[PDB]
Amino acid sequence: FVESVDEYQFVERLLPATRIPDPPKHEHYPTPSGWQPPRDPPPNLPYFVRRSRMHNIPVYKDITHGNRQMTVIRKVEGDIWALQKDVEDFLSPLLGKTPVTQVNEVTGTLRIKGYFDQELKAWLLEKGF
Amino acid sequence: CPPLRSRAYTPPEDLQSRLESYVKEVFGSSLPSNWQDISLEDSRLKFNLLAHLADDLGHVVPNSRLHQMCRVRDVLDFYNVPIQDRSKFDELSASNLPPNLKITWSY
Amino acid sequence: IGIRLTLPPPKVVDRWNEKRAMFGVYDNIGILGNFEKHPKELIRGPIWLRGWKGNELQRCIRKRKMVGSRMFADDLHNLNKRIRYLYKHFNRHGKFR
Amino acid sequence: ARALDLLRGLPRVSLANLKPNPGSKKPERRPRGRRRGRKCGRGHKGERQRGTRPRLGFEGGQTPFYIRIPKYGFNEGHSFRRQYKPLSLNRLQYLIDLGRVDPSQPIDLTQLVNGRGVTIQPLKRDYGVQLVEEGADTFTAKVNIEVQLASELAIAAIEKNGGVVTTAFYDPRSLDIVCKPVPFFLRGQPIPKRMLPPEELVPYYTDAKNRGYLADPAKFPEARLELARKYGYILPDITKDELFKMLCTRKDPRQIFFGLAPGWVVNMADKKILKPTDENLLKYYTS
Amino acid sequence: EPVLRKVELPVPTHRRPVQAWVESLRGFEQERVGLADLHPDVFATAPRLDILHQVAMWQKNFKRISYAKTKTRAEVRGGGRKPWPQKGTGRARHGSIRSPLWRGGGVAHGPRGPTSYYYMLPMKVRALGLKVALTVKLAQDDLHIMDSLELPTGDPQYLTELAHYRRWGDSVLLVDLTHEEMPQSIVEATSRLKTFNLIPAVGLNVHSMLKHQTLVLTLPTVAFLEDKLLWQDSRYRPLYPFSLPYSDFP
Amino acid sequence: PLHKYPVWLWKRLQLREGICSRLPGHYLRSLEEERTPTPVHYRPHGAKFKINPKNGQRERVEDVPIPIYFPPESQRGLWGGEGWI
Amino acid sequence: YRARPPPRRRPGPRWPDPEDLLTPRWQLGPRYAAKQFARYGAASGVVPGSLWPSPEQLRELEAEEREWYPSLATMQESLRVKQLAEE
Ligand SMILES: [Mg+2]
Ligand SMILES: [Mg+2]
Ligand SMILES: [Mg+2]
Ligand SMILES: [Mg+2]
Ligand SMILES: [Mg+2]
Ligand SMILES: [Mg+2]
Ligand SMILES: [Mg+2]
Ligand SMILES: [Mg+2]
Repeated sequence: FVESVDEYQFVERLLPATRIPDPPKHEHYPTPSGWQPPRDPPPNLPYFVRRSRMHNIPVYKDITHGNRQMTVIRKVEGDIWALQKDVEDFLSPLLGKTPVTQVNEVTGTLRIKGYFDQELKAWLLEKGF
Repeated sequence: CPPLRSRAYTPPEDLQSRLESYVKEVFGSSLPSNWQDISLEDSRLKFNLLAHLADDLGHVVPNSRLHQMCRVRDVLDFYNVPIQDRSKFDELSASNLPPNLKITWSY
Repeated sequence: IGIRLTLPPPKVVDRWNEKRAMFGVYDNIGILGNFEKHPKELIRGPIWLRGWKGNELQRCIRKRKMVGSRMFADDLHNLNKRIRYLYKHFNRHGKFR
Repeated sequence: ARALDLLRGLPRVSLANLKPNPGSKKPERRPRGRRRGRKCGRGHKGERQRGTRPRLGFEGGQTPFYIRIPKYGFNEGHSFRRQYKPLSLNRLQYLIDLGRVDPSQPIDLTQLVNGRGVTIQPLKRDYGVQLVEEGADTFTAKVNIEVQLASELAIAAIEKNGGVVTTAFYDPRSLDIVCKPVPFFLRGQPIPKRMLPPEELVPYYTDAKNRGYLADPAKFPEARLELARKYGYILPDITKDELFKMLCTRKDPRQIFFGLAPGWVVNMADKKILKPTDENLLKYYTS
Repeated sequence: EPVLRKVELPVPTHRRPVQAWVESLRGFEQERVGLADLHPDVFATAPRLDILHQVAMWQKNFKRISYAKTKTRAEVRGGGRKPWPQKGTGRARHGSIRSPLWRGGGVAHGPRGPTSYYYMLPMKVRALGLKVALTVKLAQDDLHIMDSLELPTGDPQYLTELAHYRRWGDSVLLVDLTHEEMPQSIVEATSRLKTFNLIPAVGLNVHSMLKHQTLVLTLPTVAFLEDKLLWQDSRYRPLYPFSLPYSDFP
Repeated sequence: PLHKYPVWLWKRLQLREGICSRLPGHYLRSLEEERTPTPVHYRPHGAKFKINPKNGQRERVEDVPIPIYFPPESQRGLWGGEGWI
Repeated sequence: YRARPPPRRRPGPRWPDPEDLLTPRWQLGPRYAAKQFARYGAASGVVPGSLWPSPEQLRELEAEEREWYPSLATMQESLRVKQLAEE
């Protein structure tokens, strides 16, 4: 009516993991999706931008009122004011006018008016974050 | 139980040479030039150095400031700052008082 | 007149009784204990209220269906009437539609 | 850090000192005082002020906007319609690049879900995963993928790299099980058998174009080749490569999991799998 | 033999570990018996005072149930009939004697039934709460690390006079790893002491840490706290409650 | 306050302590059983499921009896189960 | 003081007492017993044999399947006839 076996490898395959895996070693970078690991050793600057859980550059579009468009840089530690002035000098030739920035030094974030998510991601990747 | 000891500290005159002695003990007799540059990355040696200084000087590096002691110069600069320990009544009473002023204390 | 004419007896609050001392211990039962229990399993009180929150109307609906059978005749009549009241109040009355 | 050094100087953090973040807590307005007291933001006396306003959508008498419009079947049978969650090739590639979805093994629903590649709500009329054209270029990986729906272009995209794609139907009762197997294992029930498609989806899965799981494997090679002509790529021989065995593996139409045959029970606590022996039961599950 | 301790869990590249002195309860002059490295993410994160407030307020309020109720006009006894006709007399018109206006009447808007104030802050927020609280303790020289909570004697006056000698302060929170494997000597001592409190690791919370002037931890417990709090970031979103089996959780 | 047991259980609960406790087992079991009468005034649904002509989706069905009133004169005779509706 | 010993799960499976009227319908059911086996194993749970259908239940399952889920042969057969009518 019943028989018992230990052929159980298939059930083990079904169980998921809690920890997000470390990205495996690749032949060269960038990858086909465009993902690139951070430069080692880390770049010698006053400020540092740490990645997200999924190993991405923390840059996010944001909207309010359905007309205010913003860009956010998060997970910033060290002298954020330095990152501010760097972002300032980088974005100013693109806009003509100097961009208007909010600095949240307690939170450790930088908010910029308008969408510059793609440009800023590129720029931070270049810098070695 | 021993009596509670004062938190008051005055840095000695021969701090430089005393630190010379302690470093040359722990890191060995052979000592490279610019000994201030010696890194305290090694955990064991850090402990040994700071223990000797703590036991003799009476003053210890607190838990808060320990990671700041990266290099030997950092230890030297830490011990040259004085701590004077007295209640605020005592400090005000002998603080060049004008004769018209009077302070009393009801604690 | 209607104001006291002497000072009341002074109240002394023992901040270091056992209940005050161990206040809020095991609130981190979940994250620190492998998620065996939710903190909502530290809540004591009414059957219909352990680890749930709602307005008056919702609380009444819930008490009706959870301890409705077991409650006293006059209490239950009061509760059935409450629900009737609140139903009309919330659905048919107010500033905003 | 600098902030921590500032704390060295400041008096102890205690239950006295704590204050909310400015802007988080907005104080409440009460109908007291002189400003908010008389009439208390209700206007002068009328239907409005007494709080007996008519219900929403009442236009004061005239036939309301919503009523006066004709009825039309925009949502006539909305709950019965099937929904497929889309997986882009971009998404799939990015999952493989971060090692979240494993190429050395076959992909199915269960692997993707576990990978956090997708979210599937069986309850919300989801019937699995649709494979979409998006990011056909810069898709460079060789995988054995299992999806319920796929576009011809995405089939082409996978077969160009030397992968194998097939479409297999999942019934709702199978889907909830496959997406989250661990809860099902705790239900103590034996594994049921994956049901066959409904009448209108039989022609879909019995078709080599869509690469159905009930399509004739003899009709496969010419179909693969025809797609190779149309999109102008040299169709590679799968038999030659080392990973051929893996790309071969396909669960049978009545199988939900890879090793686990229907009617088996999993005892999780002692890591055993219990089989029936009874002829009646065996006949029932093997059908 | 000096007591050295390193961080087992991997550190970020840019961050460096903080150190703490290690002492034992065996002697009055038995400070500085060892040195320890602590994970910077748990023990040296940004001081976020808003978070402490958030977590503390959730801790105080989420368990609270209100027992206060009052009777409305409908629930007060009697008050059926109209007290007198509307038109006839000089009197002000009334419908019942139990109206809010009347003395002995029901309440207009009063406390209504058992009320629950239960809500849940997100997990990651409570985790971050614990982290901040721990950094803040070490930043302000209020945190101490011990090899073991082992006492030369169970005499409770020994523990008080040691805290006096070590400038701990009026209230000390003692944390051990497990409830069962807590030493005999510390349990005896702490049982009859008001201000000193012994808890297991799982007990630890923001409220107690803020309430007590000192936090004392063991080396077992410090590795344990690191594990769990650091687990919170660098995990996926759940598919189902974590009490259920995973391929790598417990 | 609350009663310990729901009020609807009291009829059952009282059978357990008094003269009813020491009644024979077979009688109590015959009293307990709650089986439904055969339909008399309603055509029952044949099957457990039925397809809806409205939407073409197969739906569960239940048989819901009409409540039947029996006047006391019915006790003095043999009505096949017919009562006043 | 010392902290009150920490909250825990009830160790091992719980069996409700069927004589008690307070015990709800779901606890006394066979489906509850199945779940106890799944969680706690054969070590503490019910007889493993019980987990499958009874011959009577299998009879009902066979009738259910025959009436609601047709064979692939007959489905293709139905399409063939109805599609042919279309031309
Ligand atoms: Mg937003
Ligand atoms: Mg006004
Ligand atoms: Mg007025
Ligand atoms: Mg009115
Ligand atoms: Mg009344
Ligand atoms: Mg009236
Ligand atoms: Mg009147
Ligand atoms: Mg009253």
